[PDB]
Amino acid sequence: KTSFGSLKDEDRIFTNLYGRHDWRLKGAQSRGDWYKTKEILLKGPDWILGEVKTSGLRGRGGAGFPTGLKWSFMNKPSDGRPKYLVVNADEGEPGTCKDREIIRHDPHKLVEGCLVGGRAMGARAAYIYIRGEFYNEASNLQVAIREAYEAGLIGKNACGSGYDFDVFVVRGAGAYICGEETALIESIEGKQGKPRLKPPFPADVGVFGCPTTVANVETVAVSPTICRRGGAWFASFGRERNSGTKLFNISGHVNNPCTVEEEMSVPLKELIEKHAGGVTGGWDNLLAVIPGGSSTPLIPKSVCETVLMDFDALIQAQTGLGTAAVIVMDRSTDIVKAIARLIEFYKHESCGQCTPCREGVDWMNKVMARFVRGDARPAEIDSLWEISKQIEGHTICALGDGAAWPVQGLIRHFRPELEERMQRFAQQHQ
Amino acid sequence: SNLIEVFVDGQSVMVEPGTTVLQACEKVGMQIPRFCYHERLSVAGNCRMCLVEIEKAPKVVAACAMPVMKGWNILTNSEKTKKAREGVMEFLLANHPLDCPICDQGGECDLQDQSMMFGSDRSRFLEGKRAVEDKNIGPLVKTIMTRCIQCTRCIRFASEIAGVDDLGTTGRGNDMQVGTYIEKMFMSELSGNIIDICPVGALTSKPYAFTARPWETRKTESIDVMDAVG
Amino acid sequence: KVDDAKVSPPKRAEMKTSMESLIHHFKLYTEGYQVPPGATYTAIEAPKGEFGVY
Amino acid sequence: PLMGWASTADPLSNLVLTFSTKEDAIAFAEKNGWSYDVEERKVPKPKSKSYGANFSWNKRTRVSTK
Amino acid sequence: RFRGEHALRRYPSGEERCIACKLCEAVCPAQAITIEAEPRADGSRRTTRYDIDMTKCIY
Amino acid sequence: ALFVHRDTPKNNPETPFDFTPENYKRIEAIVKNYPEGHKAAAVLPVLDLAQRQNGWLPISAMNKVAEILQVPPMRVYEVATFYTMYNRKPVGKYHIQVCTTTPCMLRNSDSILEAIQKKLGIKVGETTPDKLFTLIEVECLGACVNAPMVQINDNYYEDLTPKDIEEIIDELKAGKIPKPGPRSGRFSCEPAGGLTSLTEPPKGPGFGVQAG
Amino acid sequence: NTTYKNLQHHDYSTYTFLDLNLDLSKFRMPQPSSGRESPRH
Ligand SMILES: Cc1cc2nc3c(=O)[nH]c(=O)nc-3n(C[C@H](O)[C@H](O)[C@H](O)COP(=O)(O)O)c2cc1C
Ligand code: SF4
Ligand code: SF4
Ligand code: SF4
Ligand code: SF4
Ligand code: FES
Ligand code: FES
Repeated sequence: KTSFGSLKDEDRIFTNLYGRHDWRLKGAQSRGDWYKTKEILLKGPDWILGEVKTSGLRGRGGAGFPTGLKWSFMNKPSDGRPKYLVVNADEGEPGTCKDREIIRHDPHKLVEGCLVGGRAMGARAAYIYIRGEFYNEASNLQVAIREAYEAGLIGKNACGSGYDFDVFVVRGAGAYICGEETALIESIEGKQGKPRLKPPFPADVGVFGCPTTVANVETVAVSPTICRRGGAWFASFGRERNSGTKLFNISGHVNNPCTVEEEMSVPLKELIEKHAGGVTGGWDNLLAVIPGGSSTPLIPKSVCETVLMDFDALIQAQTGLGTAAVIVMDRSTDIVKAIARLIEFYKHESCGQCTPCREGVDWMNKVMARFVRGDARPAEIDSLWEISKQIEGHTICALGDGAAWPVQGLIRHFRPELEERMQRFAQQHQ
Repeated sequence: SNLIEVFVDGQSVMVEPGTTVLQACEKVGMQIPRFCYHERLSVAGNCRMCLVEIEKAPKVVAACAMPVMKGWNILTNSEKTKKAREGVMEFLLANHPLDCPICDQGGECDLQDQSMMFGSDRSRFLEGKRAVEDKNIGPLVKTIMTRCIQCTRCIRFASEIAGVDDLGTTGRGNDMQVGTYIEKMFMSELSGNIIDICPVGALTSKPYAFTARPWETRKTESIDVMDAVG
Repeated sequence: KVDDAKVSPPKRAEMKTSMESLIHHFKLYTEGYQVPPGATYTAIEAPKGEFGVY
Repeated sequence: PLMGWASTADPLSNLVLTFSTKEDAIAFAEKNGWSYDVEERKVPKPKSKSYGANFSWNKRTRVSTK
Repeated sequence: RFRGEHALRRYPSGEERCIACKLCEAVCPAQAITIEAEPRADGSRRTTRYDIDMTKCIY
Repeated sequence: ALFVHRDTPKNNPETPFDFTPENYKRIEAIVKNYPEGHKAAAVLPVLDLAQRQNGWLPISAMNKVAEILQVPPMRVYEVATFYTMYNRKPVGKYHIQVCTTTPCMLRNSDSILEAIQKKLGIKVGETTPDKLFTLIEVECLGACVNAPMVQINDNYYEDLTPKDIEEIIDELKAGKIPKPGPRSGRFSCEPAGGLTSLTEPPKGPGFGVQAG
Repeated sequence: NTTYKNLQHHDYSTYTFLDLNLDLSKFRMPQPSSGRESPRH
């Protein structure tokens, strides 16, 4: 053990991070794709599954379930219906910025990872569902899979197998909940964006009824190095409850915000200042922190001074852990204004199957608007705490839940500034 | 021989495998309230009233489309069951405006009965109460889609028994019309059978529309004529 | 009065403003609030005497 | 003919008696001495319909809209 | 707060304030209220016949 | 946003709209990707093709898609209502989509909005007083590490500021396209400061691998 | 080496995506059916 340290090189996943060295089939071959790969093909998917479940892999995408258990669901006995790997290439959750860089640099890593996943479970085909907002790099992915097509290396006779595995690309038609786990599936099907209930599972009934699995693109992109590298080398990165290098990115408000690859456990202040400029106006000039993304409550200063960047420790800090909007925001403007914009976002993009997210996001938007104007009474704001307690756990999907968390965190930490806002509005009305 | 144990408030009863929890709970007598499940239809997931707590669990499942696992023990009358119902019922009465005098299912709503028997005594939320321009369907069905609760029950009846595919959910967020996008006359057979199905006073009969009220009438057993079924 | 709208009608302001008050008003006057089953007996000292109702 | 009211010569046309069984219904009906018509308690059909079975692969049970 | 005469009102320079929603018969104890409600020509809902029996009304 | 059709001729079928047998070859590709028996998944890419074949899609486009793909049109109308590429009302040729919700407002999209506002003239959501500069602002796209950004039809403009605003306005008035590249320094998503990231040209395939 | 290796994508017209998957439709395993071609026949 150590005390979890930070990252040194060769613990990094791939080169060509930021507009750098290469992109071609020969660039990917010179960087390491398609190497010792048929010897992994002709070995056995139980070996791959044992390596996944031994490597301590945490499911990226804001779900927290380890991937090997989901893929152990995926080992249904063989029937007359194929099994599919769906690659969830959307970038929802404003802040995430995630696989736009992956598709901009190394699509052949995605080729390797979908090969690993479909070979891991008796699957037959893969479906890259990309965000429709990504047209140019979507056709970059097209040219790259064309390079793999004319490589004679994917599809029929992948390295010399009698086991073919094709990928098809479906673009987004422009939505947000297609990022989520099953409205994805019914947007593939031709129906409009509508999620599904739980007891028919994706591992049970998925794309048109065939069992399948939705996988995050980070987990897919890190999956071939699980095969071609040593046993649970990826597990030696953090704790033994969670493991792995995570793509910690600062969106938002620092000096020159950008993206870095790091290990699991990093001190947060050193993550901020040592990797994207620094906090503007001084470290004490901040207002607050959000980890996780657009669907994770805020964290104030004194909490995260001691609490560094860990899944379970942020659960202990009463939030979740997600990606790439691990940002501070400034004491200049108001997080009340920012969260009001966040609730306007959740209102303008959410479907309306479940009545609670619909009606609750309506009330919470109007009540945040009256907060920005300072209009209401404090009984209303604790009733807003009450309704946000009444939403979390009543939906199909989790977008209403992701609406419910930030207002709870704001009511926890920034109560008296809201009080002073309402007080000066009472003065101006007075 | 192929039955499953459940406990409704502890009481054991035996289940044919593959049914829903709601069917077993209305087998023993507990009329768990509902807004989109319908026995003569397929099952959507939009009612949200069907929530019920089951023990040894962190969260509350829907009882509408839950297959019966082995050895249930349901809390049909717990704290958070009634709290979840009070939640959902407080949500529904926001964007359903004050037309309960001028309704046509005024005696026979479902928001009425289930909000008296499950909901909240006082309400909240002054503003809001969005409005929708009423569409047209045909001169047999009067259509006020302000009172609609978007419960997706007319649609399943259309796309199963009618199959005509005229009704559609259009929009997102709050704004989600149940209607015909192109103002095409839904005038076919069984178009009169949709009005006993829309559980609020959104869809209603056109000639009957503003004449009487269910309490003043009385029922009488009778036989259909003019057709071979009766 | 009591603050239990499922027994008494609401006051007229909350009736004409909000929704649940209107629904409770309407079906409270039509349907009549449900009463749980059972028998009871009571009496007061009316100035005649033990005025009882069963 | 003066107000347009429903008037009738029918004293017993406002009756209903709530029971719990059929044997005591027949027993009381003949105990007071009149003829009578008995009907059926037509129970609903026992069904078992589910969400995933509505979302099959080959079967026509396919809602095409949700 | 005396109880008198049984008049129908109307809006301020407007239509009949009644709607024929039958509540007054639904709670009239002596049932002196008789309501029959056709909708009028212009689509809005209205009456035909709204009757009180002053013989029957218990005020 | 006025989702009843309200027929309004220059619409109201028959509206002139037709395809090419080469576009039929595209349709052959689309229903050859999807497995047989579940044809109704092609409504989304065929309506995508319809938008890239004619700028804003009319109702006759969707009716023709229903005529080809042998389904009644109401499901096609549903999918056209749900999604956010398909500006059903007639817009201009170019189309400004100022992506701004949380980090963009935080990094002065208000100056960006007001700069576009006072140089193009028109307000949010309005049409330009010609064609081909119809302005709206939209939700996040995915470059939250960047500045407030501008999406035009199938093209990005990232890392903006009011001088970049003046550039993009005057140069889309110059007919041609400028580059979609990240403007005003840091030519991709790049740490342009201390740069403690990876500094080694790549290892090659033949390093330490396992189970061979 | 700090060179922007991208902007090979600089030359995309409106038809490149559909036409790329069109031009790359061959060597295809035929996406197997299931009985009917639709809900109906
Ligand atoms: C609000 C919300 C937004 C989501 N956005 C995305 C997204 O942009 N990309 C994505 O891959 N999954 C998204 N998801 C789905 C989950 O992250 C899902 O777990 C993921 O696709 C696969 O995770 P796994 O690798 O652990 O299986 C979203 C889910 C929710 C609730
Ligand atoms: S919570 Fe809202 S967005 Fe999510 S499935 Fe339910 S209705 Fe749709
Ligand atoms: S349908 Fe609406 S207007 Fe009619 S009684 Fe019910 S809640 Fe009132
Ligand atoms: S119109 Fe009626 S049946 Fe249809 S969704 Fe609305 S409330 Fe339900
Ligand atoms: S029917 Fe009776 S209660 Fe209703 S509006 Fe008319 S007078 Fe009032
Ligand atoms: S029955 Fe309405 S959702 Fe379960
Ligand atoms: S909000 Fe504009 S980039 Fe995400």
